[PDB]
Amino acid sequence: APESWDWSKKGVITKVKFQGQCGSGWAFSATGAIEAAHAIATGNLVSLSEQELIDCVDESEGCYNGWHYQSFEWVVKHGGIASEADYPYKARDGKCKANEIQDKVTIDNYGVQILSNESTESEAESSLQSFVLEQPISVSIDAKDFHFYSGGIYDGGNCSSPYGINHFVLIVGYGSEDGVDYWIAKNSWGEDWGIDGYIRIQRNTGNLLGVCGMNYFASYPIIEKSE
Amino acid sequence: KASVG
Ligand SMILES: *[C@@H]1O[C@H](CO)[C@@H](O[C@@H]2O[C@H](CO)[C@@H](O)[C@H](O)[C@H]2NC(C)=O)[C@H](O[C@@H]2O[C@@H](C)[C@@H](O)[C@@H](O)[C@@H]2O)[C@H]1NC(C)=O
Repeated sequence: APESWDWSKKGVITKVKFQGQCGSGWAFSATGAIEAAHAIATGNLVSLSEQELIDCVDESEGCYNGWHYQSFEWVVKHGGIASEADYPYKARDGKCKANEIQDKVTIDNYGVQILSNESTESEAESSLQSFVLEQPISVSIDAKDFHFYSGGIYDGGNCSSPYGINHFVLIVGYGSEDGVDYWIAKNSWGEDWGIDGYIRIQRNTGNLLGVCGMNYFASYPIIEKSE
Repeated sequence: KASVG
């Protein structure tokens, strides 16, 4: 296993997107994860529809908030997901038009890892790193400091237990800088935000739940490589 | 509830 790794350099990651005034980080992390898993498995990178999730994932609550795993389940259940092109983003709740979509990227299954207090931080870090090496994963996180972030490695700043789950990001890799380990996370607030739309989240900080609770709930789409 | 840009 590499000291560092970054999928955003391997051509399996779409450009950073902008969610606008809609609480859809959950959907962008889900589309982001699906885009990667699909490019890794099949070799084609295509942008996918966050709007279809916002409109069709009835378990979530559209622009108010939602879930990554529920997005993945919906995609398995509905034969796949429409592309960004065929089902454009509007940043507002709309009627589900999934039945009107002719083309879709499909996934084989999906995983979820809900950390328990029986696990240690080391083990949470170990398994997460393992999942990321295989493919980018989506994690829930408390984004209370995000409006303030502009660069460098974020250490949790004002986050504190109990961590709120008000946003999702896409972990695409990890690296180091002067002995400080970090995850490379793709955000969805435009390319001008943070480090070209990404935020480096410090890891191994000691808290089992990680920075702002990002170790808590991981979920990712599963796709068997194409022959 | 969910954060927005
Ligand atoms: C934790 O909360 C602090 C106060 O709510 C943040 O500082 C505030 O940052 C604003 C935008 O960066 C700035 O307009 C405010 O004046 C400032 N408040 C004060 C009293 O300093 C803090 O942000 C970090 O620290 C400040 C000083 C700046 O250096 C920011 O760039 C930093 O991000 C929050 N901690 C974070 C986001 O890590």
